[PDB]
Amino acid sequence: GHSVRVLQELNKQREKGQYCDATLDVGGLVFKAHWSVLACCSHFFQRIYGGSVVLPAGFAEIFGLLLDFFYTGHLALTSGNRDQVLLAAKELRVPEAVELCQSFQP
Amino acid sequence: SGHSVRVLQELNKQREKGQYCDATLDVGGLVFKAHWSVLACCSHFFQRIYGDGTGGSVVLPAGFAEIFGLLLDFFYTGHLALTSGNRDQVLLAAKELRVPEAVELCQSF
Repeated sequence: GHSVRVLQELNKQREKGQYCDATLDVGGLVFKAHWSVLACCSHFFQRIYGGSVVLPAGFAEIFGLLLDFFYTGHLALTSGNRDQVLLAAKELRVPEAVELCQSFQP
Repeated sequence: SGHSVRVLQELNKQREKGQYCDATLDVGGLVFKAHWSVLACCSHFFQRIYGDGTGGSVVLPAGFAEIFGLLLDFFYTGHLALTSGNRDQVLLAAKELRVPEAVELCQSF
């Protein structure tokens, strides 16, 4: 379980903003994260990497879910947020997330 | 396996190409690219270097060069190629670099 422990330590790290070279502003919510983790699950983040990134405010409601998924592998889906998460996952080029939303069975 | 396995393998792949790596480890001449975030999870020695100032490149003494890659492979994979011929130069480096999990194995065998 070495990799499980490392990722939850990374997750704990970003909650505290530690070692986080990436700060994301969506709506009015600011999020700390690691570019390296973001690049693992998102083609959009891979592409805009080259300080401070602003994302569409219409994602604020579900951005935390999307990010938790990156650090934990669990996308907090619901019949009520499914279409929102899907739209955000497509735009942010998060392959695994689109698959999860499309296959989602309430 | 699982989600964490896949993410760490990607970060491993990343550093093996110097992508999204914010750390440069210069050990006696051979450099290793890595992620501070991951370095911090396994050793407080790296936590201190990161905070207690060190500009950019981290310069360690050439003594580890030999085994360093192994110790670093362990960070990104959870497995240290503990050979009967390195078991000692690996353990000494683990205690030196302050990597608790690494020493434990060196001892186990």
